[PDB]
Amino acid sequence: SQQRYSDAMLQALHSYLLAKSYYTAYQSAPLEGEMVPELLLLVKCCGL
Amino acid sequence: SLFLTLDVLERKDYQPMSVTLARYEQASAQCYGYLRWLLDSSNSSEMQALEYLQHYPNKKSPAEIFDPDGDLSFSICHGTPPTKGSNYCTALDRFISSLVSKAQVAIIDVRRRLLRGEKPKLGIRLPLDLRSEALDMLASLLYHFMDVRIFRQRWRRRFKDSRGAVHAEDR
Amino acid sequence: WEYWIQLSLFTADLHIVGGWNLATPAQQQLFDAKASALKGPIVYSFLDLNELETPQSLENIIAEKRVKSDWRKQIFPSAECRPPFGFEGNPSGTFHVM
Amino acid sequence: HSVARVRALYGEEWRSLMVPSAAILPYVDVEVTGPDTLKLAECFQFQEALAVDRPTLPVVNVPQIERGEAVLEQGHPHMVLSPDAAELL
Amino acid sequence: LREKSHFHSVARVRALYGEEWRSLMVPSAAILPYVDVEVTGPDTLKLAECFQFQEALAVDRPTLPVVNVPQIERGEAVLEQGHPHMVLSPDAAELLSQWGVALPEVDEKGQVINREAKLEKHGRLFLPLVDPSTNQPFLGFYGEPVMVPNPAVYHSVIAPAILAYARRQAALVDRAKNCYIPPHMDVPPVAPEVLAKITKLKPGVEKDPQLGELPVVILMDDNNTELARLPWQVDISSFSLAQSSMSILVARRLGLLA
Amino acid sequence: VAPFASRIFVPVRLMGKDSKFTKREEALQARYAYPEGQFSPGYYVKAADIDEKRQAILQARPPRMSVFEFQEKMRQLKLAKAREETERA
Amino acid sequence: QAIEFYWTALFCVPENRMLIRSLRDAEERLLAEVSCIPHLYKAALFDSSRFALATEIGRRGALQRPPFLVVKQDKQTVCIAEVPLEPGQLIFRELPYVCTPLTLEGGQVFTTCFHCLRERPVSNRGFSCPVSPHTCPFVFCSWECLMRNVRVHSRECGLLPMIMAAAREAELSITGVLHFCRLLLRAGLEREIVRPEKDMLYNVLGELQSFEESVEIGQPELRRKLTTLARRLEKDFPPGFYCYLQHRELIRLMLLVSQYSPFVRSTSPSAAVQRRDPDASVGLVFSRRLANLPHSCVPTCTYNLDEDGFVAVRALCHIPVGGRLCVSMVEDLFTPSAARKDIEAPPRVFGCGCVRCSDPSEGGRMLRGIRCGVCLRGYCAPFYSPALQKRLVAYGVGGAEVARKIALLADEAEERWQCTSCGNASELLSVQCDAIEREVTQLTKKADRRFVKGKSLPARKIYVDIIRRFNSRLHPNNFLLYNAHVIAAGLLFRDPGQDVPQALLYIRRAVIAAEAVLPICHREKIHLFTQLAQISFAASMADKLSRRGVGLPGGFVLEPMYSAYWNAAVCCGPRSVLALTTLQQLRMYAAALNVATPPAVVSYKLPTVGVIFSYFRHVLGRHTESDRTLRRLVEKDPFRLATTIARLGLHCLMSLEILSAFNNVHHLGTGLSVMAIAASQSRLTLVRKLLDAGFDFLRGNELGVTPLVAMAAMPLPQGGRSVGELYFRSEVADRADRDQAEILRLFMQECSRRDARAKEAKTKDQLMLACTHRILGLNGPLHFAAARGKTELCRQLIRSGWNVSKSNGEGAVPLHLACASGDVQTVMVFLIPVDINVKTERGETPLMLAAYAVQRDMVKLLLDKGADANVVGDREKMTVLHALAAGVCRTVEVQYEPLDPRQDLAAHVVMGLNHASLAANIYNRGPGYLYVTDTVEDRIPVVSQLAPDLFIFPQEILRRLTEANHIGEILLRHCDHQLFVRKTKKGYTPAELLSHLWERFFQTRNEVVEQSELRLAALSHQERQEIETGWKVAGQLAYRLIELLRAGGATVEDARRPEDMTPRRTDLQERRLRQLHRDAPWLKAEEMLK
Amino acid sequence: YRVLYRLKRADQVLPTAVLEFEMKPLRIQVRQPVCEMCEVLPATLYCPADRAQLCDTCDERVHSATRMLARHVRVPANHSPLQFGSCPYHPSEMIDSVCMTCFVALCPHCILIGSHSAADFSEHPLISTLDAYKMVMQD
Repeated sequence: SQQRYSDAMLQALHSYLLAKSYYTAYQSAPLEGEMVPELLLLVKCCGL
Repeated sequence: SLFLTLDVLERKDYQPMSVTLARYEQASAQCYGYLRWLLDSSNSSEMQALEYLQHYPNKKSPAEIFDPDGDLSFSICHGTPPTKGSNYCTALDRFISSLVSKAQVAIIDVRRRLLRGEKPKLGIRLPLDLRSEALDMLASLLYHFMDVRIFRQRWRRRFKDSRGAVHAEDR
Repeated sequence: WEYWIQLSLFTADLHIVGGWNLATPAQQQLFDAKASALKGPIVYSFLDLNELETPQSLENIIAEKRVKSDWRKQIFPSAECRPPFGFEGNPSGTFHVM
Repeated sequence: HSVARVRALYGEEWRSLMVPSAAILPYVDVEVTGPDTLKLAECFQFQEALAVDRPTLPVVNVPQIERGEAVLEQGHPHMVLSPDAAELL
Repeated sequence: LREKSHFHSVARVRALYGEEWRSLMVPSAAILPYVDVEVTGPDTLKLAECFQFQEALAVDRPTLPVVNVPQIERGEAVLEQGHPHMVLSPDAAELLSQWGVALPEVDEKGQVINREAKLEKHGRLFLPLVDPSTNQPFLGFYGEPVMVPNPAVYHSVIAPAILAYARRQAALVDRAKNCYIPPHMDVPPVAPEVLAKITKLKPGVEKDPQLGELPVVILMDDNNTELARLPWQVDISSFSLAQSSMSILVARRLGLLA
Repeated sequence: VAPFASRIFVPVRLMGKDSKFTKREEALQARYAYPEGQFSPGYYVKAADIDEKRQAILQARPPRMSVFEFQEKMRQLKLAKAREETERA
Repeated sequence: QAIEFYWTALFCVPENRMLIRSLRDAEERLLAEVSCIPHLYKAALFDSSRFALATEIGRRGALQRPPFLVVKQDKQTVCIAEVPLEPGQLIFRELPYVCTPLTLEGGQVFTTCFHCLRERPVSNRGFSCPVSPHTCPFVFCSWECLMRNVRVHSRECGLLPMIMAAAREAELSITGVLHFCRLLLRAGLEREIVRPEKDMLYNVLGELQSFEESVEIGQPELRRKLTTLARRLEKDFPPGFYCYLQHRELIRLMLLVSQYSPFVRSTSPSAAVQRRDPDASVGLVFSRRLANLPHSCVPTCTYNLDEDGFVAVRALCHIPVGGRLCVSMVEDLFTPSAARKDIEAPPRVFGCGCVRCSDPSEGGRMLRGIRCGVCLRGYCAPFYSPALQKRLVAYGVGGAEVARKIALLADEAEERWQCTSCGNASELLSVQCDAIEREVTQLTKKADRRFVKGKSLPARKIYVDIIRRFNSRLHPNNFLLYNAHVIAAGLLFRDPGQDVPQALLYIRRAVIAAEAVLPICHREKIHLFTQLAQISFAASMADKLSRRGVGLPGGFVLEPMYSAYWNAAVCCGPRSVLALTTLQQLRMYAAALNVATPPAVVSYKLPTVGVIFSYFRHVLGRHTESDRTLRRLVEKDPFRLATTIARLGLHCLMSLEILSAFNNVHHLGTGLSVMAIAASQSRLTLVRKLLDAGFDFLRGNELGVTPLVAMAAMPLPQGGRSVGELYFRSEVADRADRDQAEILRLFMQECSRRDARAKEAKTKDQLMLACTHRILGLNGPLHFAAARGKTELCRQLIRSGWNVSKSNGEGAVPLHLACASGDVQTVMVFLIPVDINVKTERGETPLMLAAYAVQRDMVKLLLDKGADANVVGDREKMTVLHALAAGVCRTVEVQYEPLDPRQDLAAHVVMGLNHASLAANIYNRGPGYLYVTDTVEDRIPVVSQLAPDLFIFPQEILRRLTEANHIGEILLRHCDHQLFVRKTKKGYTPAELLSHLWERFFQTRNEVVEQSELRLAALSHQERQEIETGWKVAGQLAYRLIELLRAGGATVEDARRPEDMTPRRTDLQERRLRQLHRDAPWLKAEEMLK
Repeated sequence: YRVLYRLKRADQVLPTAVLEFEMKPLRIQVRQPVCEMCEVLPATLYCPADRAQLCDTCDERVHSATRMLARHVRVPANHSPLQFGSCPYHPSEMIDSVCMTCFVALCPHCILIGSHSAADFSEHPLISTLDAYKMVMQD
C-alpha cells in the first residue's frame, strides 16, 4: 500500500508456499482458491 | 569560478612551523584564534565571492580600462579578422578567453606553491606575492560592468543545479 | 595515509593528525623506476620511530637532515604492525609512525 | 590479535560503573480514552451576575473578628469600630 | 498559554536541549491509567492529623528523629528477613549538626558507634527508644534496637553552655574593648547523677491540665527509674521509616493520635 | 597514615609570586566579591530626570582633541620641559 | 568595548571580511577570559578530601549559627549578616509549606506530581486521592507527601471547579490564585490543631512588610481585580474557607502571596542522568523563612527546590559581616525593566531600587540597545514612561504621602530614548528606535507562536532572520537578540538542520550576553555553559571531518563545563543529582581531550626531567625525543605519568617515589585514584608495594566509588588466549580474577595491621562500608563482582565477611546480579552452602531473571538446586512463564549508569568504536546519527531502547526462540498447572501474554522498517529472501511457543484466580494476622513475653 | 599475516613520510534530509528520479500534478544520498555524488569550484551515493 512492492513480493510468495505445503498433505488439492488474496498481491507487485 | 577558487585559497589557514607547536599544544589541551576555516564556511559562496571582487587591492579605473592604447582597445581594434565563413569568434570573446587561460596558468602555479608551503616574505591581500596583470584585467571588467541580479540568478541556478548547468554547457 | 595505518592495525579508531613528506615527489618517481628495474615490487613498512636500529625523534630527523640508521642490518615489519611502543599505558594517546 | 582487542578493553574502563538492573518490564498497551475531569472542571460558570464595583459603605459597628481570631472583652464580644469604617471617615 | 511564565526562559532552556513544546504536556485522562495506585481511605487523613502536629509544634516542642533509618521505602520488608542498607537520617544529620555534636556513623548490622569523648562523665546521649508498655527497645531491622539522640545530655551540658560561655565571652570582648537563637530554653539540668544513669526512652502523652494532649518522653534506667520530664516528642516520620509500618498503628503506640 | 611522599617533587603552593597569575586570580574573584550599593534597599529612588542627564552623561569623556593640536602640545611639553630640567640638573 | 567598536564598523560597511573575522576573533578571546572560574574555587570543587570542655562545645556550637537576624527597621524585612559567607554556603534550608505547579488551560498536567514539585520516584507507581481516588487526577508520589498533603487536597478536590471559575471572572494567573486558596486551606486546618493566638498565618500578616498603600494609589488595576476575586471569595464559599478573615485583610493576604512566592524549577533526577532537559516542572512554593528576605534584582542569594524537596538558598557573592541577603522574586531575571515593573507585576518586584531598575541603561548591562544613527556610535537606552512614573512614586522614601499630595493638589504611554555617547533625546530617535523595537518584537512573537504550535523549522528560520538582518542594529545584550541566540543555537544543533558552526556562533554570543547581564551564579548558566562546550566539541569534530589538524583546544571545551559544574554546585547543590550528572559530563569530556589532571592546589612540578629520561622514556616506551619535548608533558599533565605507571605496573624504587606524591588527587578522566586504577587492572605486585608503604585505600569519589568498589566494577578481561557445563573462559580472565582475589586479600591484611595497632577508626568496617549513590543504585562490591561474572572474586568476598543477602536499589540480592551476568559459576558459589528462592521489592526470583535473559543452562541449573517454579510476585503477580514471555520479545534493556553513552559524541570518542561497544549499544548503526529517539520512560533504572537490528534482521529473534522453546519444554514438567492460567497486573495468561507481545513486536517491526535505514535498501534479492524466510520461521516458533504455554493449562477445571476463590476461614484469619505483623512489628515482644 | 623483510641494499629503502595519529574515533556528521522548496518540515520521502527530498504535503503537489510524475518510485527519507555529507574541501555542502572512476566523494559546490571542475565527463562517471552504497553491500 505505501511504497515497497518488493517485500510485498516475498511475503505473498511465502504465504503462498506455506499454504500450498499444507494443502498438498492435508488434502489432495494444491490450488484451493483461498490463495487468491495473495495471488492478487503477486501479480500486481510483479507488474509494478 | 576563477574568483571563487581565489576566495577558497585565501580563506585557508597557512602558518609556519608552529604547526608542530600546535600538535604539542593539542596533547596539552597565536593562542587567540584556532578554528577559522569551519566558522566562515557557513554562508553561501555567492556573498563572499562578490565581496572578494569588492575589496580587490589594485584594480583599474574605467578611464584607463578603456585606454585607447591599451590591450583591450587593441583587441577590439587592429587584428581580429571579420566574422566571415563560419561560427562566432568575435573580438573580446577571444581576449577574455585568453585572459582566463592566462589567469589559470598563474593561479594553478600559485596553488602548486601553496602545497609546498612557500611562506610569504616576512586588506584582502592575495595569495603569494602576485603580479597578476591578467587577473587584474578580468577583475576590473567584472567590477564595473555587470549587475548582481543576474549574477545571483544564473549562479544560484548553477550550484543547486550542478547536473543541469554542466550538461547545458555541452548542449 | 590514515586508511593505511587503519589497515595495518585492525583499528577503526585511529585517525591522522598530520604528516611530513621527507622526500620530493621526483625522488619518489626515481625510486619507483629503480624498483621496476630490479624486477621487484614496493612494500610499505610502517615502523615506529623508536623501533629502528638507532631511534630518532621527529625533531632529530628534520634538523640533522639524515635518518642515521644502517638499513642493511634492519628488520622491516610488513602488514600487521605491533602496537606502537608505550601503548598499554595510554591507549587513547598520540603516537608516531614512519 | 592485539591492538583491536586491547583497545576494546580501554573502552571497558568507562563502562565499569554500569550494572544490569533487575527490572522485568512487560510493556503492554494501555488506552487513554475516558472522562477527562480537568476539562469538566474548567468548563463551569456561575449564575449570580455580580455587578461592577463602586465606592462602598463600611459598617461602623461589628464584633471584632480582626485577622481571623476572636478577641473578647472578658468573655463576650466587645462591639467596636471596624477598620474600613475608620478609613472612610 | 498567555502568561509571563511561558514563551520565555522556561522554553529557551527546552529548545536549547532540542525537544518540543508539544511535550511536557498530557491531558488528565492518561495520568491515571498509566500510573496505577492503590486506595487510600479515611485512615490516611486520620494519620495525617499527627504529621502536621509535629510540624506545628516546632518552636516549643522540638521533634526527636531516629538515626537508625534505611535507604528503602517503607512497607516492603518484614524486619526479621531482608537486609536493607543502613544510613543516618537526613533530618537527623541536620538536627545533630544543629545542636553541636559530632556526626556519628551507622554500621551495616545497625549499631551506631559513638565518635565522642565528652559523654562518659554524664551518661549516654545515644540510647535505644523503648516501648512504653513492655519496657524493651524496638527491634529495628536485624534485632538491634532503634536508637535516638538523648535530650537529657542536650539540655544539661550543651544547651546552657552555648549562650553562657560562648556568647557572653564574645560579646563582652568585641563590643566593649573595641537575639535568643537556640530553641526551647526551659527547665534546668536536674542532677548530674540523673545525667550519669540513663539508658531508655518512652513516648508518652501526659500534660493534662491546660494542654490536653501534648506528648512528652519519659526517661528510664534498668528497673523503671522515672527520672527526666523532657518534652522532645518523637518524630513519627523517621520512626515509621525504621519500622516499615505504613499505617495508623504508629500513632497508637506512640500516643500521637488525638 | 601518609604515603611518605618523595623529595623529587617541588610543590610550590601556587600563591602570589609570578605577576601574571597573581593578577589573573584577583581579577576573576573581583566578580565574586560583594558589590557596593546596587541592590534594592526597600525604598526605590529614581535618577532618570532627562535634562540633567545630558550633562551627567557627558561628564567623564577625555578632552576632544585634534592631531594638529596634539603635535604642538607634545612639542611644548617635551622640548620646553627638557630645557627646564637640564638647566636644573 | 572591542566588540562594540567592531559592531558599528560592521553597520558602516557590511561583510567586508576582516570586519566579521576580527569580530569573531575578539568574541572568542572575550569568552576565553570570562568563562573561567577562579582557580581557588576550581580546586575547591576537586579537593576530594571533602568526600573522604565547655568552652570547646561553645566554639563549635557558635561557629554553626544561622548567619542571619530578621531585624525590623521601619516596616521592611531587612535581613542582616554576621558571618563572612563564602559563595556556595547553605543558609536557610527549610521545608516548603505549600506548593502548586503551573496549572494551565486545556486540561494539561506537567506529568509530575501536582503536590510536591518533584519528579515521581517510580513512573508506574503512585498514591491516591482521599475523596475521589481514581476519578480525580493528580496522583501522589510518595508516603512522605501523602502524609504531608492529603487534607489540603481533601478540602480542595470538591472545590477545584469552584476555584476555576473564580480565576476567570477576576482575570489573574491561575497558579497565583490556586496557591492562595491552598494557603487558606492548609493554614485553616492548622488553626484547628494550634491555640488561636500564634500561627504562621498570624505571623505572615502583621510582621511581613506587605505593600498595601502603594497598591491603592499605584497600579490600581492590581487592587480592583483582587477585590473582584475577594468579593467572589466571600459569598458562595463557607466562612471557614478563608479562615474567617475580613474582606480588607483578604486583600492584604492576596498581596502577601503574590509578592513573596517565587517560581521554582523542579529539576528531575532521571532526565539529568539521561542527558535531557532538567527543570521538568515549574510552579510556586511558599516558605516562612524564604519570605523573610528583601527582593533585589542583583542577588546575593538564589533559591531552589531540591530533589529531596527542600527550599533553600545559597550564597552568590562574598557577603561579609553586616551584609545583606537578597533573592530575585523574578524567575527570569534577564527580563527587561518595563516587564519587571509590569502593571501585572507583584508589588515587591514593582518597587525595587536596584541599579538595573534605576539607571536607564540597566546599570551598564544595556539590555535595551538600538543603533543610534545621529552620532553612529554607541547605543541609546529607554526610559520609564511618564504614565509608569506617576503611578510608581508610592514605594520609595515617603512614597505614600508624596502620592496623596499630588493627587489632591493636581504621550503618557510613549517613553523616550537617550543616547549614551552624545546625548540626544529627539523625537526622531524615539520614532526610529521605536520602529526597530516593534519590528523585532513582532518577529520574535511570530516565531513564538511558530515554536509553541510545534512547527519548529520556520520558528528557527525567522529567529535566524532576526539575527542576520537587524543584528548590528542591536546591542549584544538585548532581550530580543539573546532569546534569538539561544533558540537558534539549540535548533541548529538538534532538529533538522545543524550546519554546526553557525550554531557555534549563536551559543557563543549567548554565553557572553548571559554572563554580562545575569548574576554571578544562576540556574540558566548551568544549561547554557553545558551546550556551549557540547557544540564546541561537535565543532571540533566537524573540523576533523574537514582538514585534519588540531581543532579547538582543550580549554574551550573543558572550561565551559567547569563553569557549568560550579554553577551546579552554587545554585542546585554540591551533592544534588544535577551537579553529579554534569560532573560525569565533565569527566567524559576530559577523557576525550586527554587532559587527565584534576585542577588542584598541589600541582607537583618536576624541574629535573632532563636527567631522568632513563625512566621517563621507559614508562611511555619512547626513546626518541629531547629535553623540551616531554618537559611539556610534566607541566601540562603530571598525572598521566601516574596513570601509565599504575596501569603498566612497575615496582621499581623510582616507581614508588613517583607515585608517593600523587595520593590525594583522584583523576580527571574516570576519577579513580592512583592505587585505584593500579588495582583495577591486575597489578598484584604494584598493589602490594603501595599498601605496605602506607597508601590510602578507603576514600571514594563523588558517587562513592572506593578502590575496592571500582575493582569489582571492572569488566573481566575477555577475548584472550586458549580456554579454561563446559565453562571455558580465557586465561587472561583466569589470571585477572585470581590476582584480583589476592588484591582483595591484601586489602584485608592491610586492614588488620591498621586495626591491631590500636582501637577505634575501624578500617575493617570502613572497607565494608563502600556503596554508591542511587544513580547507580546503592551497589556494593559483592554486587559489582556478581554482575561482572567474576567467580574467584565473589568467592573471596563471601569468605571475608560480606553479606551474601545484602540488598541494593530495588531490593536486589547478589544472586539476582549473578544470574543476570549469565556466568554459571558465579551462581554456583552464591549457593554452595541459601536463597534459591528470594524476592525483590518488585517480587522477582533468580529464576525469572533467568527466563528473561532466555538462557538454557541457567534455568536448568536453578531447577536442579531447588528453585521454586511456582513463585508468584506480590506486586506484579508475575511468574516464571510470565518472564519467559516478553523476554522472547523485549525491546528495552534496563540499565544502571552515571550518564548516557548513547547520545554523547564524547562517549563514542572515549570508549571507542568496536565490537564490544556495539554489543553494549553505545553507538548505533541506525537510520539517524544521534538525534532524539523514543523517550521510553524516565526512571533512575534508566530504560533504553535496543538497537534497530532486533527488528530488521531476524537473527537475534530466531536465535532467541530456539532456547525459549526449550526453556518452555524443561519448565513444562516442573511447573504446576495453576500457573499456566494465573494473571498478571494487566490480566494476561502466560500464553496470550506472549501472543500480545508478539503483536506489539510486529507493530514496532512495521514502524521501524517503514522509517527504514539504507542498509535495507542496499540488500540483494538473496539476502531479502533470507530475511523473509527468517521472519516466517520466527513466526513459526512464536506460535509453537504460544501453544506450549497454552496446551499445558488446558487440563485444569479451575479457571478462577486464587484470590477470587471462596475461602475457608483460617485463611481469612491469617491474612489479618500477617497484615498486623507487617503493620505493627513491635507487638511481638509484648506478645510472647506477656 | 605478519611478514618480516630484510633488504641487502640500503639503496632500496626510501622513507616517505612521518605520520602522527590519535586513537579515538571520528564519525561522519550525518544529516537526515529536509524539504527543498520550503524548509518548514523534515523530509519524509526522497524521490531518486527527481533527486529531491520532500515531505508528505509536497510529494502530493509535485508528483501528483502530471501523469508522468505519478509513476516515480519514492523511497523513505533515510535512503537519501545527502545524509552522507561534509565534502571536507568545501564544508556545509553534503556529499550527493561519488565519482566511480576516481573513487572520490564530491558535492555540487565541489564539482564547480573543487576537484572535478575543469573539462571532464564521459571519462568521469558520477552517480548518487545511494546507488554507490547499494553496490558495496551487494559486492
